[PDB]
Amino acid sequence: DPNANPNVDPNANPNANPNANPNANPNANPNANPNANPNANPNANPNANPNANPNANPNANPNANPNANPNA
Amino acid sequence: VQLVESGGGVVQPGRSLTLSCAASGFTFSNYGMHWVRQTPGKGLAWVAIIWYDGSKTYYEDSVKGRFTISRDNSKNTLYLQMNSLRVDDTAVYYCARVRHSSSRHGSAFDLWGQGTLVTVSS
Amino acid sequence: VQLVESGGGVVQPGRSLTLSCAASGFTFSNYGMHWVRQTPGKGLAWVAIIWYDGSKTYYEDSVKGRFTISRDNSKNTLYLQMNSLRVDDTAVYYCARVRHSSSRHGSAFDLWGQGTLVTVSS
Amino acid sequence: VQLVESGGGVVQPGRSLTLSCAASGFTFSNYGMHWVRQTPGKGLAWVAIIWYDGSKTYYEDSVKGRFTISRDNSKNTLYLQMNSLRVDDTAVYYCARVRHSSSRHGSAFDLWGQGTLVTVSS
Amino acid sequence: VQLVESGGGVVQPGRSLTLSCAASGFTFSNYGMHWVRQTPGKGLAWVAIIWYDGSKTYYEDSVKGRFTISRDNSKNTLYLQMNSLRVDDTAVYYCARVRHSSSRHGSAFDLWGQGTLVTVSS
Amino acid sequence: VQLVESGGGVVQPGRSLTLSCAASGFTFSNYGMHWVRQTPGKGLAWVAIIWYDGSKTYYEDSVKGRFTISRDNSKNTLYLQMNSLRVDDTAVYYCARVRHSSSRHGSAFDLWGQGTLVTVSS
Amino acid sequence: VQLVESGGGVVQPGRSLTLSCAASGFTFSNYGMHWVRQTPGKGLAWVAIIWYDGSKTYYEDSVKGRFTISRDNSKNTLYLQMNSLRVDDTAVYYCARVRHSSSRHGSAFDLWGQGTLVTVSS
Amino acid sequence: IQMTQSPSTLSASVGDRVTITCRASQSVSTWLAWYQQKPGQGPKLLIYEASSLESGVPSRFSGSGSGTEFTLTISSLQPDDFATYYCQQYNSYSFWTFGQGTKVEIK
Amino acid sequence: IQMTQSPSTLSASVGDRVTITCRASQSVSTWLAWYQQKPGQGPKLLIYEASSLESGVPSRFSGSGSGTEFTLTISSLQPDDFATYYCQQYNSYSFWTFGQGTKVEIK
Amino acid sequence: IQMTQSPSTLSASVGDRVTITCRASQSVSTWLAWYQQKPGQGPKLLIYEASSLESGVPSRFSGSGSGTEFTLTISSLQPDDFATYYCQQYNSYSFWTFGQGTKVEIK
Amino acid sequence: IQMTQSPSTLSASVGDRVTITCRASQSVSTWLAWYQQKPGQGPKLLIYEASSLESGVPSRFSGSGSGTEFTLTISSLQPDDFATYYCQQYNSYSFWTFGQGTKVEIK
Amino acid sequence: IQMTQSPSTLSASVGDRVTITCRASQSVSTWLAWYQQKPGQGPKLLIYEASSLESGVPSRFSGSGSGTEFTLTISSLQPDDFATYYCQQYNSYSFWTFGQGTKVEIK
Amino acid sequence: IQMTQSPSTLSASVGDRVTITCRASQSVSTWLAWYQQKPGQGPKLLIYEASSLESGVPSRFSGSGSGTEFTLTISSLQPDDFATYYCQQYNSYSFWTFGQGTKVEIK
Amino acid sequence: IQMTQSPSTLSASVGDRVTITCRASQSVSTWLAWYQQKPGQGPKLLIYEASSLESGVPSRFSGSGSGTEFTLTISSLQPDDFATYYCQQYNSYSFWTFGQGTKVEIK
Repeated sequence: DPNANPNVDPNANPNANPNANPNANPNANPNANPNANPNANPNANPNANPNANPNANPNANPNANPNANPNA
Repeated sequence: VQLVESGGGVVQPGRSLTLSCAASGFTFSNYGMHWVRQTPGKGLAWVAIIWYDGSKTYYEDSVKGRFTISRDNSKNTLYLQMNSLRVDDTAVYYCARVRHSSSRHGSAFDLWGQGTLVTVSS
Repeated sequence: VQLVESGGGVVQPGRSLTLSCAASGFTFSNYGMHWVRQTPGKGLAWVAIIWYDGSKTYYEDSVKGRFTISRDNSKNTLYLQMNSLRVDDTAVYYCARVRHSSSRHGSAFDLWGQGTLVTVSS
Repeated sequence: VQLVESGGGVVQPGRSLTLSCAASGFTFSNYGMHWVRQTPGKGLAWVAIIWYDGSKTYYEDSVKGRFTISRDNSKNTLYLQMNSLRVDDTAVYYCARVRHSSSRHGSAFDLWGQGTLVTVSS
Repeated sequence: VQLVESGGGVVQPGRSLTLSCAASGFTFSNYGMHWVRQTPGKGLAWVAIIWYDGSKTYYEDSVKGRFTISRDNSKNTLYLQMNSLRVDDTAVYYCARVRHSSSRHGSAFDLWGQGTLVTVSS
Repeated sequence: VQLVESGGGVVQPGRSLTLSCAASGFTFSNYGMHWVRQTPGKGLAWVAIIWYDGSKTYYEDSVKGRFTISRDNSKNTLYLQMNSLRVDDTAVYYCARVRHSSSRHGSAFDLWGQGTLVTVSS
Repeated sequence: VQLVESGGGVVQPGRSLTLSCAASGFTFSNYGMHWVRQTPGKGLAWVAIIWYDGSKTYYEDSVKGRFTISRDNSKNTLYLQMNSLRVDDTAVYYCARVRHSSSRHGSAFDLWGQGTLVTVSS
Repeated sequence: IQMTQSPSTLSASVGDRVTITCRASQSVSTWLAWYQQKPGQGPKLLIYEASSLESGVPSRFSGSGSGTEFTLTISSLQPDDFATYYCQQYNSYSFWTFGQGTKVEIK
Repeated sequence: IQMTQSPSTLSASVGDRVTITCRASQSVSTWLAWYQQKPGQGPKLLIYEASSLESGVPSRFSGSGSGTEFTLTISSLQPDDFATYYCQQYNSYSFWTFGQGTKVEIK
Repeated sequence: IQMTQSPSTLSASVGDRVTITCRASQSVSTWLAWYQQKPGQGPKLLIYEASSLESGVPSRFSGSGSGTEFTLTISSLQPDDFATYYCQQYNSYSFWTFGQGTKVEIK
Repeated sequence: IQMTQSPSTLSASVGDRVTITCRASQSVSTWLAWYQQKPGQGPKLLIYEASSLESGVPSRFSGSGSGTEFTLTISSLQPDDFATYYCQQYNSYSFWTFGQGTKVEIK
Repeated sequence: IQMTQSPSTLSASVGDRVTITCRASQSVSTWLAWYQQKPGQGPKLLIYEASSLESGVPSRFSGSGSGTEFTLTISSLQPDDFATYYCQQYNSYSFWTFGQGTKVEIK
Repeated sequence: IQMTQSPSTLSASVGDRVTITCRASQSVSTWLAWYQQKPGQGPKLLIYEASSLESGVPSRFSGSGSGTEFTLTISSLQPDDFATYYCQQYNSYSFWTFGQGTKVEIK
Repeated sequence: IQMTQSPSTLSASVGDRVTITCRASQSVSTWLAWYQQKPGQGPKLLIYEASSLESGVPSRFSGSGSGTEFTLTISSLQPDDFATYYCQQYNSYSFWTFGQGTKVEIK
């Protein structure tokens, strides 16, 4: 039937269509998403981070520390 | 499952007025909705339809290019932004929810709102 | 409401030429389209029809197997690619839009483009 | 790969029971999963669905509002909180995984769990 | 491990009151701490946070600019100093220790003090 | 809570000019800030973004490789080092602060500076 | 911008080989990268993808469980650790950078390396 | 697709039998709906597809028909059935239209 | 859709040809799947889309049909093929529903 | 994403009603913000996410819309509110872009 | 993010089964914790990440759920489990908020 | 999705017009890319989304088509444009597959 | 983080190529180190940060990986390199945990 | 931490504007310094902490930057400012390193 209304059938089902592919969509956008929240993340780990550099900090203030114990 | 609208009032002809529709009690982001008038002295009349995503919209032949319909799925709202009103738009605007149907043809309007009166006069 | 064709020119017989057709001023994703040729000395002649999605296509018996019609709803364009052009295909190609009809039988062609001249000669 | 449930037992009518479903051997955060009942004397019956993210759920018409399906991608588990249990709900519950499909239409349930028995009686 | 508060009492509105929170039995200089209110007739409410060093600090939006939280890692002690106390701010104040989490996203409040009562009245 | 820039002036094309932006009244190290132009005869145009740490920077496609935005949380100061200036870049440059959002999708620019005028001419 | 691999050579069947892919001239931690073979006498074939974090990964159906791809954003490298090589795996392996797209459907591979020849024979 | 509902006014007593006729200018197959709108409120669905009933409505309401002739039957009129009833069609390629509506009045 | 499978129970021997017929009350296109459930276990997918074979299934199992008539054919019955077979559908706008299930027993 | 606003210049009087239309060349979902830049000053945020009001903004301002059509409505124009209004979009994977700006002038 | 718990009061006897449900107005993923505040004392953590058990808490307590629906289940109520149970959420960019809490009383 | 290109090898002279046809087994919408691999080098993007040009590519190259028919047209073949062109598809739920590729040889 | 290695025992001869696989129960980014403990002595660092080489270690040893999959590859096994190799992780907020050790044996 | 300075030689005249760029192979936060060594003398500090000015230096010298990109800006070149400028970094756990040094000559 070449002659059949090729328009959209406006009276269609506009609902949610429960049978849609619920999988992961492996072809997506794997990039940086530049419009992402550029803020401080208040819920970050406020603890001590035990696995931190326990070394000597070779670049530290080698000066005289003028505010030191001036007593015996 | 409650549907309430807002944004009514009385405005002079030629002005722009925006209606709203609040949805609660059901997953609003799963249903395509309608806007329907009820002009006293006449029956109901369809106005616009939104296709569950904002992808497709359709309007009555007498409001094309003046009435725009859009929905916010995050806030569970509908908006029928009306531009360049006439006296013929004096009516009560309802929201309508299209019932779930196991076909490709849609269903009747199952849940109706209460309606906001929009009057255009000089 | 504007529908513009492009991509015309002059090619040798046996070559391949593709055409373009841009739609503007109306939602292109909601209309099926036709391509109609105009050979000087003859009347309008149908070529191909696209079913609003690319899902269904139909061709004239004279160009079956050599003509491809396809649409890109994201850019509001039509593509009629001509392969193995012959001298008899020298005509002006128009885009036609099927008007909305409240039935299942379709309707006439509402909007026509200005057309582009495609000639084949040695 | 494997898919094993737990949390079954016998509870009195009206009590609340939580089921679990641990998935191993595959990337669990990639598949939308289902819960399926098996009442003896009747074929399998579908119960709920989880949309690979927890964003979308759809329930059987007889368990809407009494069953809550939710998933945790970090610990590779599923949960189906069952509230207001009745004597009818005595059936074996299965987990199902939706097969990868190269379309927009989903696929069948390929990987099924061994099932847990839930009994409601007085 | 023991965590006890102190410094509460009764003050007139508009005055300033300071609370102290002595931590004992654990390495205090390793934990980020909080302050939590418990108004009778309401649930627990979060007030402030201190980031294990004094480096970072966040407050509830209703106490910004009136409450100051600071810690003294050498004495194992917290301090929430109240300025311009109002009638609203009458509640019981608890210190909360953030649980160790093997990730970057913090954890819940495990070790809670016995709390102190702060009364603002005329 | 104020945000003021400096460093503007008149420089010849090809010369390098550096801008600064001092933030006061709020914790500057918690916010990712933007630089925005306002060319007379045009609307506002985005320039660069700094990601609250200096870890990530994105630029408008017309300034890549000539503009370097860097921040200093210790002194509460932004920098936009502009290299190889051309006559196009004559515009007023604004600082912008990104609003806190309870999500991962960012937010609009609430705090805007007063603008420093940069003129590039011979 | 530049994208150069290494780690090629000749190994016997059953042995393991690890390839590397150093990225220079662009920010590597923002792009999801691919690995593509090219067997002589056949066309290109996709192998694996890495999701800009290492969080998500996908492989060709014939290399699942034998090829493991992982990236090191701190040094701008890729690593396709090939285990249990076969005579089939004789090919040239390219890196690919996924072009930025203002959508959620990804884009094509815009930056390709020069490839390393991997030969498996005895 | 223009719809007409007859009779415009149907006066009946409690416990009587109510029949409402809806006619279409063009065939609407079995796609049709019946509504009820009490004054000052919003209409409520009663019948969809011209034969099936909405969940939650009493089994008192009934209707059937196909093509261009439709009927809505109330077995026994109840004190809360006095309202205006509207006829709606949604054909395949046709838009949604409503009739003028008939009102039920106490006899 | 209501899926009814016939015959309810069919007897067969080793190497005999077995055909199971599944019918749907509404058209389901080619969206249909078959399952095998040995007693005391969880059912295993055999055929998806009513024609394709799931990876790992033996070539004995086959299926064909479209619309409302579907069949499963086992060319040569085996001692491990004696189990209950189910017919599932997943239409475009309809939820998943399962059939009654036919049991293949030893003659 | 090309962003345009209409009308470019909107004459209005004190106490009148004002609506400004912002159109996006692509779908920006609900990510859109409205600004206000009096001459010689820096723009001040008024509406974020196309509906919510920034703290300190008077209740007169309101906005609505989604997809590609957004409007900003001033219920009662004050002598304060005569300034240039800008429309910004920040989509998911798109960068920040601004409209041309409509100028509200005294009538 | 507003967290509400139902039921607010839950009568139960010794050896019974108790479920307390916490609902979040916005998705809080798996970030949720349950507390127990006997009167006159300070609340003690019971469950973190909505599933795990804090060290020293008896195995009776358990929790499940994700997204916006959560549930704390006690397999066997003990004489010293009669106290107010609270709900907390600590999302990515959301601050810490507590529910109103439910009180368990003797029956 | 299996992608095939025709003709496998075509000879063209300098300044001639060249068309290469890529055919998809199933509809790939408009997601498609054309590459170019000179011998011994790495393939370079030419056209993405089946119509748009990659930045830096001369306006000489052009591509058109949607559904299952795609073509790449070189308006005026240059001495530099003699290489093998590959066709790639990346549908939404499909993986990336490349055509065999056509070699453009000097006449 | 529970750290596992594979294979538990590896037989190889002089001049062969040896790969030892270390797999993490949780993501450890690139923080990982490989040791070598000859019997009766103390383990010696070979690779730190899972890719770099400790000073003085012969260039034979190399490693790669990130996340949860790590490998140690020896291009030429010498008579020196017959000893047990351990995998250590030191994540950001995690403590130090070691693998069970794979012993390279003469063949 | 490899430090590089560009451009190596910068010809300029009296009263011109000179900018010297210093780039660090890794992030050195704001710890950076600039020196000036006239031929035959010992270098003297100009800028410390990458922004501050040493006591007694003319106000012409200025610098800015943080992370990996640092620049030194001379507002008005003077006849005693033609000397070699060096870039030094002293990060937290990194040692002191110097750049190659740029020489500003007379145009």
